[PDB]
Amino acid sequence: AGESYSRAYGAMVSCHMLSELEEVIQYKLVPERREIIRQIWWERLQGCQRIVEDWQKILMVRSLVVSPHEDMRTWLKYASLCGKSGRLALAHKTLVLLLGVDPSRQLDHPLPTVHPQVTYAY
Amino acid sequence: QAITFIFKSLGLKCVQFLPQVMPTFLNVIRVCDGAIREFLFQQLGMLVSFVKSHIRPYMDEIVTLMREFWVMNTSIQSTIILLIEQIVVALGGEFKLYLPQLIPHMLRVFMHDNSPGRIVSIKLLAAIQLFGANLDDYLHLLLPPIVKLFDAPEAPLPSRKAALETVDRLTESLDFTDYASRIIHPIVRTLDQSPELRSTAMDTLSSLVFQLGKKYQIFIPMVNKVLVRHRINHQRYDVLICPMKKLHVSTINLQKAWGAARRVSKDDWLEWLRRLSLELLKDSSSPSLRSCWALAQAYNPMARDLFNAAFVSCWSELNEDQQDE
Amino acid sequence: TSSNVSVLQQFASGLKSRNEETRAKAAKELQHYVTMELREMSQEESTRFYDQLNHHIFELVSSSDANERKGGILAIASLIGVEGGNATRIGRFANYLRNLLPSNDPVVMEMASKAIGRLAMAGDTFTAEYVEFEVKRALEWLGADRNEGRRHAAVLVLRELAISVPTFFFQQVQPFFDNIFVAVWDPKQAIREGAVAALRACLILTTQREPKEMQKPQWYRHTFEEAEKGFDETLAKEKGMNRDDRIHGALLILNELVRISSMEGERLREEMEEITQQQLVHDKYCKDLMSTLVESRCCRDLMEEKFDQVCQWVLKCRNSKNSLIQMTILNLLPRLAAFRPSAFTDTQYLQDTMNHVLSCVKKEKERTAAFQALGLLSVAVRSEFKVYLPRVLDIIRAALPPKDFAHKRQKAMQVDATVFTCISMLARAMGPGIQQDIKELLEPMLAVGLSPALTAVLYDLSRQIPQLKKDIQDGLLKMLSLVLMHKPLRHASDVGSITLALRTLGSFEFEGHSLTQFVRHCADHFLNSEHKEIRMEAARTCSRLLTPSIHLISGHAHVVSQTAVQVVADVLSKLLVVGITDPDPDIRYCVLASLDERFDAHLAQAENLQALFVALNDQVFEIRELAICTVGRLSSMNPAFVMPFLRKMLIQILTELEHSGIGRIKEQSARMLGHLVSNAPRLIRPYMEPILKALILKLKDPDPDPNPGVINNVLATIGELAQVSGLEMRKWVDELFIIIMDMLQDSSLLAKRQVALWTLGQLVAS
Amino acid sequence: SKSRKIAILGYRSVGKSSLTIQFVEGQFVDSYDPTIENTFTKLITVNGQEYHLQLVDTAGQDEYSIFPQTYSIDINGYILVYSVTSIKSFEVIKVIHGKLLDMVGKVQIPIMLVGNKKDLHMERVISYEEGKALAESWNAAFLESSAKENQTAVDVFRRIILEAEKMDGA
Ligand SMILES: Nc1nc2c(ncn2[C@@H]2O[C@H](COP(=O)(O)OP(=O)(O)OP(O)(O)=S)[C@@H](O)[C@H]2O)c(=O)[nH]1
Ligand SMILES: [Mg+2]
Repeated sequence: AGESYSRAYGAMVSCHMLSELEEVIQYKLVPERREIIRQIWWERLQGCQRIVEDWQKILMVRSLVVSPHEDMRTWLKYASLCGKSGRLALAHKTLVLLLGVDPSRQLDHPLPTVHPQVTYAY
Repeated sequence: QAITFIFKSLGLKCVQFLPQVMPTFLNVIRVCDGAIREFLFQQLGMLVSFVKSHIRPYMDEIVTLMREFWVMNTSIQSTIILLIEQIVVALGGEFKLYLPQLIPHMLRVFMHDNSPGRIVSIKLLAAIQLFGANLDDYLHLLLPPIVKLFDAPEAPLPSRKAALETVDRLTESLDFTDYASRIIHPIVRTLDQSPELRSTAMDTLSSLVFQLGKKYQIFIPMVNKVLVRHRINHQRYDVLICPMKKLHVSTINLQKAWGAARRVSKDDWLEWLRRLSLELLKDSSSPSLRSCWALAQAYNPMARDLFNAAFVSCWSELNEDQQDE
Repeated sequence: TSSNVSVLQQFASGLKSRNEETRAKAAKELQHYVTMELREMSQEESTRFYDQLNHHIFELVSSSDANERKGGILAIASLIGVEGGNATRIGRFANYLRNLLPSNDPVVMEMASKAIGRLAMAGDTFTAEYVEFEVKRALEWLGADRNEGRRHAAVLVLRELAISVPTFFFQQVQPFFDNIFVAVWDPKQAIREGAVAALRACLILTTQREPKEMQKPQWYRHTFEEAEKGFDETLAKEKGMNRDDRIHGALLILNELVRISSMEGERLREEMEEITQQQLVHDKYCKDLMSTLVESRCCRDLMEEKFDQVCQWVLKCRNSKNSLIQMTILNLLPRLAAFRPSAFTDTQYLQDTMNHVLSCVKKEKERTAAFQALGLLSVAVRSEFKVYLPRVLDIIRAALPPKDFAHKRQKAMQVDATVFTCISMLARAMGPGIQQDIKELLEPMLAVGLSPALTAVLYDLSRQIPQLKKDIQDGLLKMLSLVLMHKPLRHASDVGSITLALRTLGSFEFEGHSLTQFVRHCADHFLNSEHKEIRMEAARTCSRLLTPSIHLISGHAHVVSQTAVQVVADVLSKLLVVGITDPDPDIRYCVLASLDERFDAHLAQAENLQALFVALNDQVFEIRELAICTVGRLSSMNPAFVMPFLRKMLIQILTELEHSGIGRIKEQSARMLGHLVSNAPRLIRPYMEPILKALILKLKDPDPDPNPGVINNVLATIGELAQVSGLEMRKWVDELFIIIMDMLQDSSLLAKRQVALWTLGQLVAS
Repeated sequence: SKSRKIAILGYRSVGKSSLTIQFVEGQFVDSYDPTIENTFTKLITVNGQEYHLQLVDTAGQDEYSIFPQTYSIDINGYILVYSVTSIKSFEVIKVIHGKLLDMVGKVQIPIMLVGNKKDLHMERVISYEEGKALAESWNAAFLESSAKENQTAVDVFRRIILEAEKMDGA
């Protein structure tokens, strides 16, 4: 950070990860703040740079307590981010994980509909 | 203390740093602690003397601060009086414009000293020599105080002697042929009152007569009678018939500061960087940087700020072999 | 500023009293006064006030009286590193301390050396240069011809500077290694031991700096050659000094090299040394009634390649008649054994060392060191000690009182802790093998009497061999019954004995229910004893002992007993009575701090809630803090009698914070409100808005009070209020950001960066 | 060998720097460069003992100039220099001694007073007697030296070393 914020972003992502880790402590301890902590996580992620290498770490830290299905839309953005970042295979993996079924093995079968947003994203 | 040592070293070039230093500097004099304002006023005087006549755009603020801090305290009084002395030396004619803003302060100083600290008046009087032609339109305000000081019995003898010397020095720079000639009468009583002080009195009388010229010769007889009674003579009575350069970079301590031989731990290396950044300033060839060494020692971020410039100053002096080391 | 002067006047007069206790009390009084009562005023006037303070200091240091100088030195030591590293302090302190060192009395000697160490540790800008002076001076005092007092000065100053601040001292490491060995050979024992201690500290420094060195050092090797020179007979022909002194110096040097090379054998030494110092501290208390571990790789290699040499040298010096060399050998031999025991077994060094040390236990002055060596050697070698097991065990038995306690009753004799620690490490070595032996040895150790070493070794034996664990309790419990109730355990006396009895009763775990018998008794006599220490200890133990009883109510609900419940309840009532009614504040603080959440079920009752409410308005502030914390915790348990009371209280702190103009009361009110907020979220949540308004207007006050405690504690309270109310504050958070940033950017405002940033983070998170 | 620092204090325009160059180089040149802070070194011998002297010429001070703390930590020897051709220098050296002692309480510390510019006999306005009287008022040691009389400068520095040794011995 003595040179430019652009270089310091690498360490600022680590700061973000550690503060979110403290928020994981709070999430485990206090059931009443789980929705609020989830919204804080969403907003802070929206504030971060849209890079898969950092979104992966942040969502992996979040995965300690919150599964993808509990924060569906967040992971959908990750999928979208991986869709347009030369990592389409990871986007497909994320979308099949979120759907729970793989239409890539059921090409004839029509797509799922229980979760229509993720169907649209996939 | 650092800024002064820069302004002293550069000389007139220091004027280029006026617009940066003064607007903060004066402001600090307005908000600094009382114990430090005396030193800041003294350094303001030194800086004004170095700057000479280029202090005009800040002189209104300077005199404002002077007025609203010229309390009747001996220490600040003396420091401020020194500041007026140095301002008079710096400006001279221009300072006329700023003279009327200080006369009431001078008068209150004259009539409100009640201690051996009365010596402060002498220092104020020690400024009045340096005024000269810029006292023309305000001589008659500053005259009656000195008139009192001639024949004041309560005032100490050295104060009266100083007053005589002051009017003596004023004699050769002001036109006393006007009403001011009346000061002949005061000193006469001094001649007939104080015996130990008659010498300066007669020196002053001689100088005044020399300034007056023909206009005094008519009124000789009373002074002649005084002299005959006192039998003290002077020659004039008979005449009534008719930058800082560079500094040596100590090389030994310079490569010694780069002593990374036995520095291992992180604390060791941070201490090495600190000591090196300080020693570069201490051994810096430029007086401007070396003036910052004392402040850098007690404030490391200053040392960090000038590490590059300090190294440049130290490096440009070394020869090929020292540079190679 | 009449008070600011007169306070120092009475401080100076008290410090001039010839009584050591009076001077020391004045020392901590002045420390308190300057520490947490003269921080309301800023740094520049602090420097100005230091002029008067140092005038008063030197008024003590000026006189040639030893006691007046000692009092001045106490004042200086208490005043070094207590406030910020201001300017005027360090020059005056350094110049004052430089005169003391040549002094003769070792008391002022060590005091001044430690003072120099702490002054260098003060962490100001002038420390660096200052260190380079003192070390140089110290080194210059080692090059003197003899210059005894100054040699001891250099030794002690180097030692305390080395441990105090290493970074500045390491730059003088090479001159130190060039010069210290001059003082190591000094013919006086004190200089010798101190010089080896300074060498110890410097060697530790070199050891931290070793692994990251580009290349291996030479200091260890040079030290070994110096020791060899010490042992060389030809080089020992220097006149005017004793050969035995060179022997002692060389042995001490080798001991230190081995220690820095043998941390694994030094850890047990350090633990046993802590136990021995615990025994000494207990003895000192009775009389007054009436670290980091490191191993040097290069030193380890050097001794690996020069182990036989040192062993032969030590075993040759074994036969010395001088006591000091005998003790140094007794300290070194077990260290050597712990270094490379395999060489002890193979090279057959066991015989000579073991015969010598078993001969030393007979010797009077070496007996303590003899048992030291026995205990350390037992764990050093865990196989070849079997041949020697009876030969040591009978010595421990002889040292302890014989079996016939009643017939041959000891008149007055204290068993030194080294015997007990030797027993402990002997159990460590061959624990299961000697289970019966330690079983037989158990009885006379209990017969010795209560000592800290005894309790420690009983705990160790219990942990090492659990099989007979129940015996150690069943005996010691009975011993406790013989000193607390002065009766056998059925299923006046020294203050220190009872104190330690309470310590072990509360600390050492027991399973038998008979502890309950103690509890009531501890709540009947000791809590009511006129000795403040006995009362404090009884309160502590009665607090610790009820956790198993409360566990039945908490964890094992199927086995809740009315007997245990009533015992806990009335003991708790007695504890609260003690913690409320006793005018002494320390007992109150300890009692209230001793009530954890475990007791909330019995503290929810109105009877105890009344006592807690009384504590909640105590004269002393810390007791008030514990009281409000406890009541806030209990609010969830019994809202009826607490929530109204805490609401009235909240009104009181709001009134005091909004009206009181004095800074200290404002700070105390802010702390009280913060504790209430953190401890009773349910109460504050509906009243968050007025509290936040009051705190904001206290932050935005046009008049900044001189002290920083008010603003710091207001910020902390705002932060934890945000922590309580998550989103309710969302619409008062932007103004808080504006205020917090405004105070962060400029440091002129008294608000501290730490708490401001903490409040900002808590606001963001909440 | 014993390493000794010395700090040279006094009013501006008095020949502190001139004395330092005279002692360390034997020369004397009139440039009048206001010395912000200078350090010189020599390895001399006094009473057959080798002292490595490190001389720290401080910038001139006035009665209002604060006393830097740097010259109160590790100095172990002071040379208070005043010009015999300036009463202002005498008054300011009195003030500087006061401020130095204040910076070390009033602890005994090796200090010696030097009447500089002795060769300027015509311009002298301080005589020997009052300079001495001040010195034993401070319990210090008096000397007079000039930048053209190298023997006197060597005497000054030898004398401060001797005074430091004596104070150390006590
Ligand atoms: N005639 C004569 N001149 C001297 C003598 N000592 C010093 N001076 C002159 O006085 C001038 C100032 O002396 P200097 O040594 O530079 O003062 P300083 O105190 O070091 O300089 P500053 O940084 O403190 S302002 C020099 O130009 C020097 O030549 C002396 O004994 N005789
Ligand atoms: Mg100079």
